[PDB]
Amino acid sequence: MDKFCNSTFWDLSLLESPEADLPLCFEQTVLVWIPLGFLWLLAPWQLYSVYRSRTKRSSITKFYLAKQVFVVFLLILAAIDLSLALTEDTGQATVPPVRYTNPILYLCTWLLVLAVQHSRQWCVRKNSWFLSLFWILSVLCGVFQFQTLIRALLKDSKSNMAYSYLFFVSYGFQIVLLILTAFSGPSDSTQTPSVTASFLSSITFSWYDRTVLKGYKHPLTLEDVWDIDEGFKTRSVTSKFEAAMTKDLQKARQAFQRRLQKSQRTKDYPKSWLIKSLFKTFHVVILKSFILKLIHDLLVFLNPQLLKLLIGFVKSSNSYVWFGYICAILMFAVTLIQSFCLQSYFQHCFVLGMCVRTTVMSSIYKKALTLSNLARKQYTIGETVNLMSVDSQKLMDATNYMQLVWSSVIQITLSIFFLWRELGPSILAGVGVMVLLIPVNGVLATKIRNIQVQNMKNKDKRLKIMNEILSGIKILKYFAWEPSFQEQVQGIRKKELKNLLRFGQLQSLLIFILQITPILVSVVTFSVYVLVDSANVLNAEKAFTSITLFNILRFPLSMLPMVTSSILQASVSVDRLERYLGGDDLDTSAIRRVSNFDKAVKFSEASFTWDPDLEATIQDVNLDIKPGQLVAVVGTVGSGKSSLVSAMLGEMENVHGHITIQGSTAYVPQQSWIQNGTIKDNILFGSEYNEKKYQQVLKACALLPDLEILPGGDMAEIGEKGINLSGGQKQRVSLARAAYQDADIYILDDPLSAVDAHVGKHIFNKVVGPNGLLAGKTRIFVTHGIHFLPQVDEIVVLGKGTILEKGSYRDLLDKKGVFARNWKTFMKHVKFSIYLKYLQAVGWWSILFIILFYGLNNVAFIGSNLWLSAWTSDSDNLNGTNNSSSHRDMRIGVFGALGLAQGICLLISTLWSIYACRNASKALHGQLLTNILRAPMRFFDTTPTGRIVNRFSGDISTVDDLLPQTLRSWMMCFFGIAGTLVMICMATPVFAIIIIPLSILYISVQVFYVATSRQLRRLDSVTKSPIYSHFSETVTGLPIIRAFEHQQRFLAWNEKQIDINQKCVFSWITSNRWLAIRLELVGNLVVFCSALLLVIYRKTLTGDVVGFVLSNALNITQTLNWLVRMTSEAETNIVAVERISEYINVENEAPWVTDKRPPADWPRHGEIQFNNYQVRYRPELDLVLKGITCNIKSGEKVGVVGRTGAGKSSLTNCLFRILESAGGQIIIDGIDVASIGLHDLRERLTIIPQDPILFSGSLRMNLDPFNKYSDEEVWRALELAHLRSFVSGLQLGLLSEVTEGGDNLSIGQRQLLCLGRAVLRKSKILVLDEATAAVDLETDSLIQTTIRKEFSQCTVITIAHRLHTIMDSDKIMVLDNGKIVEYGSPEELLSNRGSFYLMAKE
Ligand SMILES: CC(C)CCC[C@@H](C)[C@H]1CC[C@H]2[C@@H]3CC=C4C[C@@H](OC(=O)CCC(=O)O)CC[C@]4(C)[C@H]3CC[C@]12C
Ligand SMILES: CCCN(CCC)S(=O)(=O)c1ccc(C(=O)O)cc1
Ligand SMILES: CCCN(CCC)S(=O)(=O)c1ccc(C(=O)O)cc1
Repeated sequence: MDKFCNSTFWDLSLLESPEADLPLCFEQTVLVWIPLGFLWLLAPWQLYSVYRSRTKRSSITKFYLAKQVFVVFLLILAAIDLSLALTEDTGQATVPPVRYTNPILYLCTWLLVLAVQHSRQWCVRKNSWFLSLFWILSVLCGVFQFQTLIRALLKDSKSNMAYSYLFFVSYGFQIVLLILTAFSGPSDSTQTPSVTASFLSSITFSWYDRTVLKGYKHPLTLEDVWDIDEGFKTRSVTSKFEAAMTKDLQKARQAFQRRLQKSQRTKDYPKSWLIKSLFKTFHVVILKSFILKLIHDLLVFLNPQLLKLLIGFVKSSNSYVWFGYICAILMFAVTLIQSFCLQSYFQHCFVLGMCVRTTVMSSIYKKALTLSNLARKQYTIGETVNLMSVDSQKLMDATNYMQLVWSSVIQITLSIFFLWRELGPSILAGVGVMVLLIPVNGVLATKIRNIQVQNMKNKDKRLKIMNEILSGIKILKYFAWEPSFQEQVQGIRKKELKNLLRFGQLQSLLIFILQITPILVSVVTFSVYVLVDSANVLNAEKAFTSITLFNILRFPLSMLPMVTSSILQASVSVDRLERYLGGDDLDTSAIRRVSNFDKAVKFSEASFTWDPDLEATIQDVNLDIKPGQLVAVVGTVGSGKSSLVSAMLGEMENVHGHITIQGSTAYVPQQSWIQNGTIKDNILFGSEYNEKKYQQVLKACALLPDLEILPGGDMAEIGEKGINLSGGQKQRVSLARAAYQDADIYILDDPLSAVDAHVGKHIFNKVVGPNGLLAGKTRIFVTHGIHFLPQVDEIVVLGKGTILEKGSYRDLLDKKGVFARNWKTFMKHVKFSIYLKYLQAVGWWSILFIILFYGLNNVAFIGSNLWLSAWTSDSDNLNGTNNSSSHRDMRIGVFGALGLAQGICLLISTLWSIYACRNASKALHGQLLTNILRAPMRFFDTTPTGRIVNRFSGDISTVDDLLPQTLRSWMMCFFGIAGTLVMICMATPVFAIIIIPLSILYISVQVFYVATSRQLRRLDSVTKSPIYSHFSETVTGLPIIRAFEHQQRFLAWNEKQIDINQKCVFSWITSNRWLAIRLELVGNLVVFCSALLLVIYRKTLTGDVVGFVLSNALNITQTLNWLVRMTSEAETNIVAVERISEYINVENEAPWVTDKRPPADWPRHGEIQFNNYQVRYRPELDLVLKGITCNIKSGEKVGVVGRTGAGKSSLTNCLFRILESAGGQIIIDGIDVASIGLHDLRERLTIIPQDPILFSGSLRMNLDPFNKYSDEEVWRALELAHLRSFVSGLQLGLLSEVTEGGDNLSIGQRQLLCLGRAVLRKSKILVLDEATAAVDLETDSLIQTTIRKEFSQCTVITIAHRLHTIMDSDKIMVLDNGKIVEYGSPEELLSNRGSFYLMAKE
């Protein structure tokens, strides 16, 4: 052990000296076999694994050649070393055996290295963990020999120069080899760099650099985010989940069947298989993350020990200089290793969470396409979309939290043990305090969650009322109702503000508890430890290692209740998900899709039922249809024709009797379903584009005139936003899609509901007629009209869920029996300006005082640490300072006082912040709501309603929820950083200089991160939204998809969308880890520079200063990273204030009241005069009304029907001053609208909208929200509207609840209510507007009679497009191209040489 080197093996005497150097024998002994030992103990395994499983990949690039060249240079160097050693035999007496046995080992090990490097070419990771770790170990274990040789040669020791020079060259080449191994290999551009990067890069996430640079120069486009590897793509993980889930689902299903049969001898579903299956399918990543976290946790408790060693070294005045530096270097190395481990664990955990969300969403979709009818009925579209949107996120969060709920326990236990070893059994006081603080955290978390749910509900109701307000802003501005509809939502917002303030107070309390736990624990533990006994003393090692352990334990202590609460929530979410997935699949035994048969349709005594709990809807049926034969099944309402079609599709359950169907089928229902996108893609429906067939199906249907009518043309847009296509157009496009799909059989279910006579007849003749495009294709038609009955070739009559007889129209006219009576019954007819705006909303005094009080908190904290330093120092002297109860009591009291001052200052800061942010949100929403209203109608016409609704929902929610927390967190992080830096610089002022470059470095990283992160965030928001929406689109129209047999196409599309979102979210996760590695390196650099400065100045500052400098420099590693992430979040969610301020500054119309007031009756019950008028719908675009002048007398029923131009509809808009009059004005009995107010004039003028809309709520304020009319007057008003009967049958009174939809307040009721409102307005000027011919004639007759009998004395306008109801007008006005050429009564109009206008009487 010593004879083989001819030198001293171990000698601690050299170490125990100011200039210490390790013995050369041990140095060439152990520091040489350690890297070679690591290499030779694993090289066979790596070589075998690579050579056994390998492809034919092989290339020779610059890197492979360079690494091989340098390794053979190492080979040559070891060879010449051996040559020199053997030659020196005659130089000396007997060379030591080491001098000539090391070169042989180096030769063999470099041959092994050459083989390893060559073998790596087969694999895909060129520089894997083995080689990089070997190089790192070699460099680290050789730096000792390098320094020893250089130190020996330094002191003029001219001995064996050649060997030293050769070792220097070999070490330099090893350094360059490690440098090369760090670099990522050249890329094949067929895989994402995450899988082809070198081990050091994959550890340090430097392979992301390119993307970040790509984000800084130009905005990131969805094509610039690298794809994910095939491991995480939704198809692969979903297949793995299904494989590992089928067995568990079968076991749970059999157990559920056994339980049900035992109970019987709906709330029970096969459960407790989702968690088992997910764990079984992800156990590998679960284990990798668990081991990585365990290593990091065992590695996080080395920093306090190193700090204790450093304090002990500085305290001793005879300590060796060569120490201390070793402690600082070790602290840097441990922090680096721990940061690498932690970030890799985070990447593993987050990617596992994202994969869990992917597999759950994809399994949801795959189940939605085969769910049985009953299970589909048990849910709803909104609820199921919410399930996929929310429960999957809950499961992802639970996955992220499960790997941490155990690491927190390990960290707490180890930290408790180490605190015990430091401070004796007196840490139980700290244990008690910080355990009593845990149920408080749990309770606060639960209360916060409940208040958040209540806030969500209130925000939903506010969104609903806001959307209703914005949809019908037209009539709202017409009737001058803005103050009332503003006050209602103002009250709702006040209630939401109260709830939000409560939530903010609870969050502030929770964060105050988290921030004050370490201070309270420190005070209590130190006080109890000193007071419990006089023997034990508090020195700088115990106190500051204990503070470091308290800081280590603060987070996992406060992250237990949150994780627990989230786990108990995900429990219910998992139960819901596995209740959905466990529902049985739909049955296909009855409906057999036989490949080849006769007539393609056979009803083998089928008996289908909507619900087994009820009587069979249809039973004992028998019908066969020849191929190519049109069948028009008809019957009474509710007979079961729609039920018959559903049974044909197989969307219903049956008791007995199978149905045999052959060939492909197409189907169109009465309720047409339209996907999001283009009309073209709707028509193709995933089939190949064919211009000929496309043109044919446009010609066959009525779509070309509609397409030319459409604004966007063939592409245009439809769905979601769309253009609000009419029902007839939807039916037409669905019929066209069915025709294009060219199936063998067609199932038409009332596709001509909102279709006129001639157009529907043409469509039938050209599509489903004898000469239609589907002559060779059989069709089963459901119809209600009689025009198409003569064209049927096989008509079946359906009654009470049972067919009666078959036949054709010839049978109809021949039998004169059942068919005759049936037919007879049938036809009977950013920049700082935005931050300034938000802060000004907050209030400058409030932010000034918040900043001042947080600064006072940090000053108190620095004072507390200085006092602890002095308290620990007083033990070293022991020259009368101690051994007195007064001194110890004063120390304890002042320490407690400083802790209390810090606590109350921080609490005052946070409470003031909460109140200021609440006030700011209130003011911002008030301003935005006030200014959106009273805005001119042009702004509403241009901007879509969805845009303003999103501005009121999402941006206001951001401003009220995520902006205060982000700004407070930024201030917290920044003042933590400033306190720590000004407390490190208080000991060694030289450190101030190192702030100059470090900050610059930090700044650089931040900039790059921001310039990418924003974009990634945006990309996520752009791609997450479609998935959910598509799910709705594929779950509302499930019968259509099942009929067309296009299931796999929809499944593939959903998988594609999931992958497109997955790549964005994965790139975001990696960007977070990239920034975290960089900034944890910056914080670690801060702690290492501080430790080096403390060691250098060890002869000036005592050990207590080292303790309180390092114990806080160790806490800065994460604060920098979180400061940058909070800066990025503040930049991301400040755009809400930007948009709100953009919408506040919108233009406003004429003011409410312009000083001058009208008399008691502004209309003066008299005439009106139109002077020279020059008015356009929007300014300087195109004048509409030009060169018109007229005078309408009192009580005149003046009607105007000009032409098809917009000039017909302009007058009303010009009568309420909605359109500003550029030329002339309007005189009404000497009263000019120009020189008078606006809202007062609109309030006392009436108008019937052409498209009236309803306001949600009651019926009293939907009629008169101002409540300025007595209930008797309102009742009389409905009495002339004869709506008294409807409300009397409904909830009696004026305050009956009303809502949208046809359930309540049907179209006739709506028209009656509008007429009543108009007649009770009681203004002498009446303006009408009619645009729809679908209104019932009785309603028109009654409103005309009541107008003529009540409003005859009042002037009326009657803007009516129809001609058959205007001859009764007293006067008729005609306006052409914006000009009037005639004036007089209808008799005078027809007196002009005979029908000179409105000639067309039909
Ligand atoms: C992305 C989601 C998970 C939001 C995460 C919130 C964190 C980014 C915020 C919330 C609480 C903040 C922490 C709360 C307390 C502090 C104490 C601070 O150290 C001190 O100030 C000493 C204690 C004292 O001053 O009394 C270091 C920053 C830190 C960890 C803050 C860093 C940023 C945190 C973790
Ligand atoms: C929602 C997860 C909660 N966590 C558990 C992770 C295993 S977490 O520890 O608090 C954390 C850490 C780091 C980041 C980040 O870098 O964005 C986010 C969250
Ligand atoms: C949400 C905050 C996340 N951080 C805490 C900052 C105070 S963190 O630095 O990223 C971190 C650190 C350590 C552990 C662990 O030990 O499990 C987890 C997360």
